[PDB]
Amino acid sequence: RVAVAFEKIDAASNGVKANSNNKPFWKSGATTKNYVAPEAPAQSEPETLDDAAYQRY
Amino acid sequence: AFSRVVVNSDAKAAYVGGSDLQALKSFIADGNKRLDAVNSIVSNASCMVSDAVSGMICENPGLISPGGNCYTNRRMAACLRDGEIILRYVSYALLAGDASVLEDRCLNGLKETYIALGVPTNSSIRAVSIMKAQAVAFITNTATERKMSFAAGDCTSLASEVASYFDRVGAAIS
Amino acid sequence: MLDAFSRVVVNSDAKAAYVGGSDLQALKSFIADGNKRLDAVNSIVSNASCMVSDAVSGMICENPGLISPGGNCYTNRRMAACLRDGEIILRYVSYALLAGDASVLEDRCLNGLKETYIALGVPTNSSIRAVSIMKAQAVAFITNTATERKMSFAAGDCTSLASEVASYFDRVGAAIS
Amino acid sequence: MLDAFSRVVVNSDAKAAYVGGSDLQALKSFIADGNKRLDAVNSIVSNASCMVSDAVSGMICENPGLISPGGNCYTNRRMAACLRDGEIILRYVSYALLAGDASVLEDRCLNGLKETYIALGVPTNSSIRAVSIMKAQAVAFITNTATERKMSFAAGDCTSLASEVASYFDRVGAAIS
Amino acid sequence: MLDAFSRVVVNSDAKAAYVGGSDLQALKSFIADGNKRLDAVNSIVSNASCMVSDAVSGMICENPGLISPGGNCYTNRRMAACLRDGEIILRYVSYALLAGDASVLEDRCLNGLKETYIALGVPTNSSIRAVSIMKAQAVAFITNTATERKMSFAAGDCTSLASEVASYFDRVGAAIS
Amino acid sequence: MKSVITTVVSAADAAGRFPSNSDLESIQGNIQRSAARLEAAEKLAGNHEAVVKEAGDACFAKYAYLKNPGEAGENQEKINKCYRDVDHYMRLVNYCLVVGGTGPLDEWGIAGAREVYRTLNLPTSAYVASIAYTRDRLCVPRDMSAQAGVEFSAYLDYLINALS
Amino acid sequence: MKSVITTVVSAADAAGRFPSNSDLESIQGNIQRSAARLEAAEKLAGNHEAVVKEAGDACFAKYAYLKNPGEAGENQEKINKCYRDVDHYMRLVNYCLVVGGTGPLDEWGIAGAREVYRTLNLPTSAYVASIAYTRDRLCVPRDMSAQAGVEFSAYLDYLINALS
Amino acid sequence: MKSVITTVVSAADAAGRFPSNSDLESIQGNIQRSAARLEAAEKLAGNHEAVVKEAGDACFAKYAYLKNPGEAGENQEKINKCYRDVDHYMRLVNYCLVVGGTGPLDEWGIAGAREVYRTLNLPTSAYVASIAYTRDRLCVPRDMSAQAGVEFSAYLDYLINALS
Amino acid sequence: LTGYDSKSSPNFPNRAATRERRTVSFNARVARNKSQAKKILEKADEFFARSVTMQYKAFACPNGVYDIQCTEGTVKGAAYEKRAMAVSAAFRAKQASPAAKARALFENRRHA
Ligand SMILES: C=CC1=C(C)[C@@H](Cc2[nH]c(/C=C3N=C(/C=C4\NC(=O)[C@H](C)[C@H]4CC)C(C)=C\3CCC(=O)O)c(CCC(=O)O)c2C)NC1=O
Ligand SMILES: C=CC1=C(C)[C@@H](Cc2[nH]c(/C=C3N=C(/C=C4\NC(=O)[C@H](C)[C@H]4CC)C(C)=C\3CCC(=O)O)c(CCC(=O)O)c2C)NC1=O
Ligand SMILES: C=CC1=C(C)[C@@H](Cc2[nH]c(/C=C3N=C(/C=C4\NC(=O)[C@H](C)[C@H]4CC)C(C)=C\3CCC(=O)O)c(CCC(=O)O)c2C)NC1=O
Ligand SMILES: C=CC1=C(C)[C@@H](Cc2[nH]c(/C=C3N=C(/C=C4\NC(=O)[C@H](C)[C@H]4CC)C(C)=C\3CCC(=O)O)c(CCC(=O)O)c2C)NC1=O
Ligand SMILES: C=CC1=C(C)[C@@H](Cc2[nH]c(/C=C3N=C(/C=C4\NC(=O)[C@H](C)[C@H]4CC)C(C)=C\3CCC(=O)O)c(CCC(=O)O)c2C)NC1=O
Ligand SMILES: C=CC1=C(C)[C@@H](Cc2[nH]c(/C=C3N=C(/C=C4\NC(=O)[C@H](C)[C@H]4CC)C(C)=C\3CCC(=O)O)c(CCC(=O)O)c2C)NC1=O
Ligand SMILES: C=CC1=C(C)[C@@H](Cc2[nH]c(/C=C3N=C(/C=C4\NC(=O)[C@H](C)[C@H]4CC)C(C)=C\3CCC(=O)O)c(CCC(=O)O)c2C)NC1=O
Ligand SMILES: C=CC1=C(C)[C@@H](Cc2[nH]c(/C=C3N=C(/C=C4\NC(=O)[C@H](C)[C@H]4CC)C(C)=C\3CCC(=O)O)c(CCC(=O)O)c2C)NC1=O
Ligand SMILES: C=CC1=C(C)[C@@H](Cc2[nH]c(/C=C3N=C(/C=C4\NC(=O)[C@H](C)[C@H]4CC)C(C)=C\3CCC(=O)O)c(CCC(=O)O)c2C)NC1=O
Ligand SMILES: C=CC1=C(C)[C@@H](Cc2[nH]c(/C=C3N=C(/C=C4\NC(=O)[C@H](C)[C@H]4CC)C(C)=C\3CCC(=O)O)c(CCC(=O)O)c2C)NC1=O
Ligand SMILES: C=CC1=C(C)[C@@H](Cc2[nH]c(/C=C3N=C(/C=C4\NC(=O)[C@H](C)[C@H]4CC)C(C)=C\3CCC(=O)O)c(CCC(=O)O)c2C)NC1=O
Ligand SMILES: C=CC1=C(C)[C@@H](Cc2[nH]c(/C=C3N=C(/C=C4\NC(=O)[C@H](C)[C@H]4CC)C(C)=C\3CCC(=O)O)c(CCC(=O)O)c2C)NC1=O
Ligand SMILES: C=CC1=C(C)[C@@H](Cc2[nH]c(/C=C3N=C(/C=C4\NC(=O)[C@H](C)[C@H]4CC)C(C)=C\3CCC(=O)O)c(CCC(=O)O)c2C)NC1=O
Ligand SMILES: C=CC1=C(C)[C@@H](Cc2[nH]c(/C=C3N=C(/C=C4\NC(=O)[C@H](C)[C@H]4CC)C(C)=C\3CCC(=O)O)c(CCC(=O)O)c2C)NC1=O
Repeated sequence: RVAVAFEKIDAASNGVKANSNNKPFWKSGATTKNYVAPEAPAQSEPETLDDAAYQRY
Repeated sequence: AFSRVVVNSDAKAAYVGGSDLQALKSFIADGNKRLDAVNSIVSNASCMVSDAVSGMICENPGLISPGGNCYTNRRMAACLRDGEIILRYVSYALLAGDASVLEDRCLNGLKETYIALGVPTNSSIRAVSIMKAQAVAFITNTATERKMSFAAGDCTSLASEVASYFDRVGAAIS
Repeated sequence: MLDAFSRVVVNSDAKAAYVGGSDLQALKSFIADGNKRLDAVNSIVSNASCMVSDAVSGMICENPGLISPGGNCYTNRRMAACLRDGEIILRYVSYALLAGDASVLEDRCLNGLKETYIALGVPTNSSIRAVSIMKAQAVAFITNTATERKMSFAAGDCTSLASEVASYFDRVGAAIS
Repeated sequence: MLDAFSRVVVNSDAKAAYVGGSDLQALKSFIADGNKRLDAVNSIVSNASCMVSDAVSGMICENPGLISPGGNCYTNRRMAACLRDGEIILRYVSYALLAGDASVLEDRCLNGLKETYIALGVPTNSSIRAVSIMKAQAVAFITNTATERKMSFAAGDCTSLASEVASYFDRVGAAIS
Repeated sequence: MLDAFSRVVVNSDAKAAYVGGSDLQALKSFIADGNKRLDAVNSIVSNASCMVSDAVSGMICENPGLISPGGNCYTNRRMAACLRDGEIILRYVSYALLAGDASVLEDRCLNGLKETYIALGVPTNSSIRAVSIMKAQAVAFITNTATERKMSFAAGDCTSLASEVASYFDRVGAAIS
Repeated sequence: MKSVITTVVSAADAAGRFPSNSDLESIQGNIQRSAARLEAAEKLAGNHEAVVKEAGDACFAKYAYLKNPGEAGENQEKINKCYRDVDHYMRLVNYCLVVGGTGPLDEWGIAGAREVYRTLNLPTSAYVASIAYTRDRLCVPRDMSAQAGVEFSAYLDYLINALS
Repeated sequence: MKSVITTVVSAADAAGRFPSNSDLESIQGNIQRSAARLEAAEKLAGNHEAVVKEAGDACFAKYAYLKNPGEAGENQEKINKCYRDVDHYMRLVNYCLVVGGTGPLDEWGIAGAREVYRTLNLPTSAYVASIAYTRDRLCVPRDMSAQAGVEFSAYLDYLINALS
Repeated sequence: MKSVITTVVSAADAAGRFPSNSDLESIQGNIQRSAARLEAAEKLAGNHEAVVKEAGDACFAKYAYLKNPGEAGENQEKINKCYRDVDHYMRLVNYCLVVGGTGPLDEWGIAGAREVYRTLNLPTSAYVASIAYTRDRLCVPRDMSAQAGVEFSAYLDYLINALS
Repeated sequence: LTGYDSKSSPNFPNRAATRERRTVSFNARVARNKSQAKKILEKADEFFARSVTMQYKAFACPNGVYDIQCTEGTVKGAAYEKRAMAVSAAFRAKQASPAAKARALFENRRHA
């Protein structure tokens, strides 16, 4: 017997399968109310303040 | 222009019985050797895709760091799913003796999809090349930790054939 | 209480016979792969807090009605005590692995656990889901099989230990079910 | 067992004295407002099929972990047992409101119910909420203050009865706690 | 009530997952060794009446105080019950070997058996002696090592069932402790 | 459960007797069917989300009144609970193939379904419309083996007879 | 619950005594303070959704680095959890105004919140930066009285000096 | 302090018995790591002066917002303090891997550590980026043998399972 | 509604007569279905009595080393007599006066 078969095949890694993007519609949906994150503004990184000496002022 | 199993959404099984295998085994030259080379891969299909994508991490540990692609355990499992599907069509391509279904259904557009999702192509070229170097040793039975029980003879013709299929995968995402 | 080396003695005291070649060679096979054993308990203690931090988050992500009021992980004090309940039962498995015998967890940890979880209103099936992930987290570490993190050992097989802790995590689970 | 008439009889028998004409004035208003109480038991029992239905389905939508697997309302055998667990409770409240006394549920329903739910592992935080939902549906039915259905009554106010069934649905929730 | 086939769907119901091909291969190996199991159950039930006659009469001969006046097997009344207290155990053990899971005797034989013997004063050294004897006999019949009873089977290995039935008898001894 | 092992061990227990010779011929018949039944459980375990998607909306195509105000498919989230309600019944058919008997259906899916579906006003005729579609949309060599499609269809008629 | 009524009966219970009139002075202080404390809670019950959205926007404005991967704001489902984590505080701040004491706060939200935030790598520096924005831009004559703007704002910085 | 010797010498006195022959078996196990662990102590003691830089620079790559004004690394002199800070933790792994236990760490490094970090607002998740970088750096062929790679890498994993 | 009616379960406690029955049948009918939760909450609080006596010994053994506070022995075998005196008196305190029974209970529910 040779017995090929074409079927949808996936794997997992310790808590979750691979096809969890396109879940069936009854499996997910309407669990909680949804927030929206605001725009976090990205500023530059600074320098220092040495002097261990202005820090009490 | 893909292959003779053109059938889409009707049953999907298509086994071959015993006497029709005798019409097939007396129709392929080294058809006994070709069936043992497929069965030396598909018995070891779980360990092949596990050692490949861990050895990809063992040479490139930047994909487990946040920002890397194989963070967020679904995406590691999606890389394990894509490692299986690259193996299962090449294990079909050794069986059929052609890369026509492989180049049309599996490798077609694989360069454009992986750059669409931000998949690193150079790491996946390393992932197929580990899967190339394993299946050479499985077919010629120079696999270290596990040796199969085959009949006597050589299989260096089929081992050069299966490296040609794995170089087509490395060409299609280069 | 008693390890495996003193389990073979207390089974022999009813026999009232000395210990000889009838029962020693399993303990010889204990020692001769004894370097494998404490090589395996290293890769549980080294990453134990990440296991339960993933086990209880994996518990709530499957059943999100545990953080809703009425679920037993609603309060922060309901969720802080969920870690320390889910840390002691992992700690007692690490004693059974090191000592070889499961005599330590069956009485100091599990005697009276089924009666307390249904006294405090702790859901039983939610904990059994959490300890089963810790069963899966262990055997991916004894044998270097986990995806995101691996470590380098001496080349060999360790399936006797990976089948042993799988026998150690369901005797926890059968004590609660 | 003991209705409102035989409630003052056993209270007068501690004194072993004749029930006079100075203490039946609390009973004669209870007769004179008796036609309101028959008018109100009919308000509850005419739509009890939807009071129990809406209570359990409301208990589930706040705490969804009762239908996640292993839950106490998971299979159809657990759910159909809950929908009779929840309407036998309403069967004795409607008994107690008609008799004008609490002697028919504190001795035939709740005497022995606290130890039953901790035997079966039933959570109490869910079983409280299904009772307190049915409380708020009854006072919306004793007074004609419901949203979807209104009934035909005479003019007047029955806040003495609406405060009485609130005093019967909370001795439930305190006994099972 | 729960065989080896239904423990897999009990385990996979807590995950709410379909039984994949990963777990069916351990369950296909149960079927593939299915004729060795029926070749092993028959090796115990065919000479079962001699096993419990050997274990009770072997226990009393290494402890002659068990029939001395003040012992637990003094009259004929205490001896006829000892012969069936032991053969009720061995009957329920073979149910757990025929099914593949200990969920028959831990639910119909061993629960409450600990509290039953301490009221009667049945000695605990002798209850686990006779099941340490019947453990030695049952591993002597499934593998052909019985000295005067050579049943003929095919050639092969039965060390796997030599660990399965030998885990049940020291699980009874952990229960009547 | 009800299977071949639980049945012969119960009638052994309900008669106070050891496993006899007739108690082992029955489990011999479990060996002669497991290799023709576990591949029906294999196919259903990997193809469930496509067979529940098309069997779920075969009832909404048949009974289109359910998407009305006041009905059982009022809003979208009650439609998604129905797909969850149907993906349980295919999961229990998968468990009856693995155990061998019809225990997982008439103890987790059938027992108490009359009291539940009368109380919450759910029509059982739309359940059996979603299960009769799966039993008919099935080819014997294409979807399964020749005798695996006899096992799988023998449990899809246990649901339809139990909900009618 | 640590309310003023409980603290004066717990010391009354421990001394084996009756309710003395020394505790009755403290109950008189409630009904003077209760009117200037409940309308801080009544205005919070009608403004909670508009204040909890406006709070978390300064959480991500002061620390915009949380949108990076590996942090606690990389995907949408836990930024949704961030608003739920901070709504639960500003409900327990509403609950403790009605009681009058700090009872619900230090028992439900606070006790056990240290050893789970560093466990799941959540900083408290962004937690205290959420309510300090809420506690500042609120004009004491414009929204409520000059007394509720003192008493309610005395509850919000109770979190900050218990978390830091 | 914790070691192989002082742990097992305690139960001799705390149970009131002599030195046994089982505790004599325990120091024999300390001989098998005495020429197997102490090679890592002399390794890093001549190696810290270049790895205090590359593991001190390791965390600020992960967390560039510490050098931002306002927070705990707002000036240069704070970062002068910050490099001295991380030169106390693996200053103790030279003290821990010379003794045989976690003695210099469980009594000098973690005791009171979570309480001086909540009050002084030091983010504990940057120490997870500081010395666990050396865990992802360690080369068993080049730097030192796999006996340090199982023991120096173990003592680090004690610390990340302590500062979290 | 579930069925044609909703009668109470026969597994509910206090369901039989107990009016003019024998002593053997009186006691069998008052403890009908109450025996389970009495033994559930008997192993519950005994596990609580076993759990907090562990959580305070962690201070007695800080970071896995024993202090001078444990010290159950000073001479050869100086814990064997301490073994008996601690467990024989624990039975002596379980045969106390019936006045000291609830005096122990209500005062433990005072200081804690
Ligand atoms: C809802 C959210 C959600 C999750 C958090 C995960 C949770 C999760 N992880 C694993 C499974 C695992 N979890 C871990 C744990 C870890 N991996 C590591 O290497 C670290 C040390 C540690 C995280 C810090 C490991 C090692 C495995 C096994 C390997 C693997 O499956 O990837 C499993 C087991 C699958 C089962 O239930 O049988 C689950 C549920 N899945 C989810 O759906
Ligand atoms: C090198 C180390 C070093 C420091 C870190 C500072 C610390 C510091 N700050 C102030 C100074 C002060 N500190 C406060 C108090 C505060 N204001 C607030 O709003 C906050 C909540 C809180 C600080 C967190 C006030 C009000 C003053 C006085 C006003 C001022 O001088 O700015 C003082 C008093 C000056 C003195 O000592 O005589 C000191 C010592 N000084 C040092 O030598
Ligand atoms: C788990 C169990 C399981 C099943 C029962 C089937 C059910 C099934 N069949 C088809 C799919 C199909 N089904 C048929 C049906 C038939 N072909 C014929 O010649 C006959 C007339 C008829 C069998 C009686 C055909 C022709 C297709 C291909 C697409 C279509 O026409 O629907 C599909 C759509 C996906 C696909 O194309 O594979 C599904 C879910 N599939 C499964 O996975
Ligand atoms: C490999 C490619 C392939 C084939 C060559 C055919 C197989 C095939 N078989 C037979 C020949 C036959 N076919 C049958 C038919 C049957 N035998 C039985 O025992 C059953 C009852 C029944 C269905 C299987 C019989 C009886 C013969 C004649 C004897 C024989 O040669 O087997 C013939 C005609 C004569 C011949 O050429 O041999 C062909 C063309 N099918 C294929 O797929
Ligand atoms: C952590 C770092 C890490 C790695 C870098 C890789 C190590 C690794 N091993 C192999 C190589 C191989 N891998 C296998 C696979 C297997 N052998 C078996 O017996 C099993 C059936 C199966 C899973 C274990 C085989 C058969 C070879 C070829 C034999 C060999 O070269 O050792 C290869 C491919 C050959 C090459 O090009 O170098 C690599 C990269 N694995 C790791 O873990
Ligand atoms: C049979 C059809 C089939 C293919 C032609 C290929 C192509 C392919 N890759 C992915 C999708 C993916 N593929 C990977 C895989 C990888 N990324 C890495 O970092 C590694 C190098 C590598 C694994 C070894 C990842 C991580 C995703 C998910 C990407 C994402 O979710 O953003 C998807 C899912 C997206 C979709 O359905 O639209 C598909 C179809 N895989 C298939 O299943
Ligand atoms: C000797 C061994 C030993 C144990 C086994 C545990 C057992 C245990 N658990 C809790 C107590 C608890 N344990 C949990 C834990 C959980 N509840 C759930 O819903 C989840 C399944 C799980 C978290 C994952 C919770 C929520 C409490 C309640 C704490 C409380 O009353 O506030 C208590 C004391 C009561 C209390 O904390 O108030 C004890 C002794 N402790 C021990 O000392
Ligand atoms: C998540 C799911 C979800 C629901 C299904 C509803 C269910 C629901 N309805 C009511 C509340 C009520 N339920 C009823 C019951 C009925 N009304 C009628 O006219 C009929 C006769 C009968 C059911 C058909 C009545 C009369 C009220 C009071 C009026 C009202 O507040 O709507 C309550 C009580 C609120 C409380 O806890 O105080 C709940 C939970 N709410 C939810 O959150
Ligand atoms: C056997 C069947 C049977 C019944 C159904 C009741 C029917 C009933 N209700 C009332 C009569 C009444 N019923 C009510 C009650 C109410 N009015 C409201 O608006 C409130 C919603 C509700 C409070 C519970 C009031 C206020 C009266 C007027 C008389 C009175 O107050 O005593 C009367 C006396 C006057 C009359 O005949 O109209 C009767 C017979 N009695 C019965 O014997
Ligand atoms: C002084 C009294 C005395 C006895 C009566 C015997 C009884 C006896 N036999 C065995 C040991 C055994 N007993 C049997 C039982 C039997 N063998 C058969 O062939 C029959 C079918 C069946 C008896 C009717 C078997 C099969 C073994 C193990 C192997 C063997 O000896 O044959 C043991 C276990 C030894 C142990 O404790 O570990 C004992 C106590 N021994 C004694 O010391
Ligand atoms: C209804 C009643 C019923 C039975 C009694 C058994 C009878 C039975 N046993 C075996 C078959 C067997 N039985 C054994 C068992 C053993 N052999 C040993 O050497 C060990 C001492 C012993 C372990 C217990 C083995 C090893 C085989 C052959 C299986 C194999 O070799 O793979 C077979 C298949 C091979 C054959 O005999 O043709 C059958 C039918 N089956 C049944 O259906
Ligand atoms: C493990 C076994 C198991 C099952 C078989 C189901 C059975 C089941 N379904 C529902 C619940 C439901 N079932 C449906 C299903 C349907 N309504 C329709 O329009 C169609 C007739 C049909 C699907 C096509 C709907 C819509 C609900 C929600 C009804 C409600 O609660 O208002 C409930 C109530 C609890 C809940 O809401 O989940 C239960 C026990 N659930 C289980 O746990
Ligand atoms: C009873 C009161 C009560 C609380 C106070 C919270 C406390 C709390 N928060 C989280 C969980 C969380 N809390 C946050 C919140 C934040 N992270 C950030 O980026 C910001 C600093 C902040 C939002 C402003 C996030 C992102 C998680 C998810 C972390 C995780 O699950 O891994 C969890 C884990 C369980 C869950 O995710 O639901 C708990 C118990 N929950 C409660 O039930
Ligand atoms: C005279 C008064 C009286 C009652 C109140 C019930 C009380 C009761 N409930 C159950 C039994 C039960 N009761 C419930 C009910 C619930 N569980 C939940 O999750 C919810 C909180 C709640 C309903 C919404 C459930 C789920 C069972 C389980 C049935 C089972 O175990 O299969 C049982 C045991 C089964 C039986 O004996 O039939 C009893 C006696 N019976 C009575 O005779």
